Amino acid sequence: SDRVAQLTIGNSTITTQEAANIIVGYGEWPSYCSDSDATAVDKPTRPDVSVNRFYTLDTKLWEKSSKGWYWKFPDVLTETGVFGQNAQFHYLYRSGFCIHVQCNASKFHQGALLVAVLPEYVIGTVAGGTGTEDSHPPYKQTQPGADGFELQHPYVLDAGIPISQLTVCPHQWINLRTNNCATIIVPYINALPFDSALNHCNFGLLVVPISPLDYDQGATPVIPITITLAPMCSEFAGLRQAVTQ
Amino acid sequence: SDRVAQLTIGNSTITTQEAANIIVGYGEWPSYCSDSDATAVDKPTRPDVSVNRFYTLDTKLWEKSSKGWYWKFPDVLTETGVFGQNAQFHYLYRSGFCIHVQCNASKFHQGALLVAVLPEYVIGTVAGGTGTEDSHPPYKQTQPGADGFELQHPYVLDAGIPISQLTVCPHQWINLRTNNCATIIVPYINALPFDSALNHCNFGLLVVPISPLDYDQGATPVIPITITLAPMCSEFAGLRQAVTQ
Amino acid sequence: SDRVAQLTIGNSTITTQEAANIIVGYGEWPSYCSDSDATAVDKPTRPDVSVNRFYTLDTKLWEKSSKGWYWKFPDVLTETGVFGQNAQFHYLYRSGFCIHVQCNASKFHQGALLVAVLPEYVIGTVAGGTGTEDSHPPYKQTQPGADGFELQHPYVLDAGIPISQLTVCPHQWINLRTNNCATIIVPYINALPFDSALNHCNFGLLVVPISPLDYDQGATPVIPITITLAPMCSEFAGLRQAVTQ
Amino acid sequence: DRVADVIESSIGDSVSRALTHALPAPTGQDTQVSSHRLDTGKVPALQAAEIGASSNASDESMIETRCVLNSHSTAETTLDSFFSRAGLVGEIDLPLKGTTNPNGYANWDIDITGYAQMRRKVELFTYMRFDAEFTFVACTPTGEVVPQLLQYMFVPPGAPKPDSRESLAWQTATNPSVFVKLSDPPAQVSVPFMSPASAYQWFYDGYPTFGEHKQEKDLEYGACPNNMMGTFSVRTVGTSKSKYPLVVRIYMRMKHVRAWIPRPMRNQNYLFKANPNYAGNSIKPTGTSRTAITTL
Amino acid sequence: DRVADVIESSIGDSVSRALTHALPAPTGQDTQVSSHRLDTGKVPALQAA
Ligand SMILES: CCCCCCCCCCCCC/C=C\[C@H](O)[C@H](N)CO
Repeated sequence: SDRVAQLTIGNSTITTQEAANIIVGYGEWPSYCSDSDATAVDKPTRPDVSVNRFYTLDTKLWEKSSKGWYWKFPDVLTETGVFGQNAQFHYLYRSGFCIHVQCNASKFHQGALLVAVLPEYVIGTVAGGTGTEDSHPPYKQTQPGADGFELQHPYVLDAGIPISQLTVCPHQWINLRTNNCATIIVPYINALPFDSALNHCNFGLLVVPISPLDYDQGATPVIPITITLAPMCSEFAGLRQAVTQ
Repeated sequence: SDRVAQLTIGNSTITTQEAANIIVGYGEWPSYCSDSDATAVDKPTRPDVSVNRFYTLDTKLWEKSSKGWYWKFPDVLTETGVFGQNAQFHYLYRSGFCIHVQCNASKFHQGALLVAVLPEYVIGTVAGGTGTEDSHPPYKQTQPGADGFELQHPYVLDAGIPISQLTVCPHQWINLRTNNCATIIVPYINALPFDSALNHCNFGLLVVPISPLDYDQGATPVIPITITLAPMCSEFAGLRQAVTQ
Repeated sequence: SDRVAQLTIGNSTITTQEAANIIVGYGEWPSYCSDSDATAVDKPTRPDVSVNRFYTLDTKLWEKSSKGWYWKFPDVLTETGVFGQNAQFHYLYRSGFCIHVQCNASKFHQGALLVAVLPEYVIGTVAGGTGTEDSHPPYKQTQPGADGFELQHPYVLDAGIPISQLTVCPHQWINLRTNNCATIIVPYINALPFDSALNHCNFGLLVVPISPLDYDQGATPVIPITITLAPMCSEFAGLRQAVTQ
Repeated sequence: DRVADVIESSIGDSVSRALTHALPAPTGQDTQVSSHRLDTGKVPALQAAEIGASSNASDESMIETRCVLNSHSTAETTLDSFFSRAGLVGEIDLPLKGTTNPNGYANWDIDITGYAQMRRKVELFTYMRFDAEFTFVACTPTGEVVPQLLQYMFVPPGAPKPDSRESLAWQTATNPSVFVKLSDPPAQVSVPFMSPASAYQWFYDGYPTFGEHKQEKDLEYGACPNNMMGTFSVRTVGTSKSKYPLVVRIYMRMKHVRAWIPRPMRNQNYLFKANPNYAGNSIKPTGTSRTAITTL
Repeated sequence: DRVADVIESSIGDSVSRALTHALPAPTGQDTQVSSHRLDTGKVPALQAA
């Protein structure tokens, strides 16, 4: 019962036969803003079925020597479909999310992944290697887009914090022995009721192989990883021209 | 629950641990003839346990290049036991059937079979190859006996009709990935309440490999197919001498 | 449900995920002696949690040419911990037992073991080979200790009785295809309410491979067997000096 | 009955146990409102085709839908709506000089398998039970209508078939007969269900005679005597030869139709009547073809 | 609102559904008496991380 699952939202569907339940982040579901919390006067727009549906970004290959990857939200979807058009036409933004990560292998492969969500994941630099140079990461590293970015020092999470305590954040595991998917549901997390989708990133998604991949020669050596996500309870306000930058 | 099954009729038993439910053809169970339907005056005989039991005909080998086979009913059982003796001693015949097909392999083999029942399966010829010669199939092809016969043009079912529409008939699949048996129950199908068992064949059984068999060298290369059947609610009338032809 | 099990007694725990239920020998549970049965006047001692807990004796390797092994109870535990100290400080002894045998392999190995409990398992000799010499087995064979002893003639059970009738005793099987553990619970079996733990052995445990071990070259060739046991409802009486012999 | 094997026996139960039943359905089914679902244990999409049954997934399970009221009628797909349309089933030619029917009379055995358009429709089922309606259209080879008297006689099996234009069998004292002119509108009549069985069958897997079935008796395979309904005979009413050549066309329309046990439709070209024979060398696929599966 | 997509719609629900709730806990939790168990089907030790 807990192994098979189906997720239906909008005009898209996902079916899986090897699952480990669904994590609801911080024990809260996405919802709309109330009148007490709201501050702006103009009424927002709620396009519903055209923006709350599953999107797939890209496929990444798992090697025996991989470090890890990370993505930024909602920076991935600012160029994809009606959600992207609405996000770059309006000034204010709010929504939840549903994240589904897929990776499958055989019964003779082994490995393990940690999939976690960290709000306000600020990226630091190596400070020139000696701590003397006060540099800042380029725009490519801070907001990599829908292609993601690969970690350089996964032990410190590229920010000076240990990875062994990342389980305090909403997370799941993908153990090739047990399951082949991970599902996490995230509400809207911010200190403001609305915010800009082009200047602020709410959180980040981390996929780090804790236990390395292994297999015997003769089996399939290509083990892809695919990311699928869907906004939930999206709201927009502050209509103006369309700005991309 | 739906995977394990047991079939008990007469003094024979069949046990299976990999099944896909039981198909009851046309949503009807075998039964005896009523007084309104009956036409003959003499009372029929119902030997019961001596004729309603499982019979196994023969074993056929599945190769990588097989075409398919077909059997004719009740022509297979006209020479086997008390059922055969009763069928060749009386003039009129009626009964249902229960068909069980068995084929097992390992977890590294692949393939698929289509098992279907087609009433009044008339066999045509290739008409000399040009459609000019009005030939008819020999008695060997029309009623092959208990040894069956191999199809020559499985695409047209040796009768000028497509195989892709054979699923309209009561049918099951034997997918080596999922199951290893198929069970079909057929009532008495005819436009008459009684008929001769030596001149008329009610239907035919088709076993055609849609997806070819495959395996790696080193595994077992012999994959047999066995047919088991049992009459249900048999009736005979019109006692006379014993004729075989 | 019947496959997974947990056994908790004292400060020790055993978890298994491949089991075949628990056998309760002779349909009776261990219990304490009643006033009608008791004969001695001094009150016994019941240390409880310090003696009723799981003990592991040793690991024995299963080869393609193994004969079998046997252990004697409670002779194995007369030198282990608080149970041994109590047994060698007092004169009278009584208790039940719980026996757990573990042996695991892969899905490509095959074999079978018979685990049985035989009360008053007296050992005979080969009588010099001709039946002329009235010899007796040495103390090493009669009470081998916690290391066990290997059978020389498993067909006659080293006592002149057939092995094919050993199933009349409380027993289980360890089929490498089905399960990997066997659990048996034995009450106190004797014609007296109390007895000496240093002169009398209540029963013996037999592990005999009926179907030999087999595997293909390249798999793991070391297949160990481990024995775990725990006394139940232990009682001691007749305190004196500590004697070991 | 004393032994407790006869009392408990199920022998003699003539009632048919039906798993299913028919329900009224004049229009197509509606569609109801559905929303998103995120749950474990409910998988309408995942199916198992090895069972032998069709998929039970619906619109509402897979996507989010709206409430739609369907009023489309299903009355055009019934059997009477599908089969009660006249089609050509036979043709008779009566020439002045020729080799086929030069003497002024002809005999036609009643059959439907002569023309492909109606044969393919009727051979979708195995058993069929219906009434008939035959219409006879008569004219010259060029279509011109000329003054002439014709007679049609229906000859049931066993009756003596006429052998000449002046045969004694044309007294039609018992067999029904029709006298009609070529200037009249086409004649048409009604025909009942005459089979000794309970339904006509287009496929008969067996032989009609007892004894050994050799290779010189192979033209009897598949022949069902219950479908041979007789002979249709036609002549020009007179003693001398007629002045004009004539052609007769027969159209038949079913009514009060019942059918059983559907089967796959014909795939190859027809070669002979009452014969499933096909051309061996030229077997063609069911449909068209394309160059690649990854393109259109 | 007439079409039966707006009436049934969940849009506009501003209340947060909480799976959990807070309970009073001034002191640490107690420990109760337990005995031995020998059963099949109950495995508190086996987990799935
Ligand atoms: C003046 C009356 C002329 C009558 C014309 C012929 C009427 C007889 C019709 C008989 C019933 C028609 C249906 C025949 C049976 C099957 O359809 C065919 N044998 C199929 O091959």
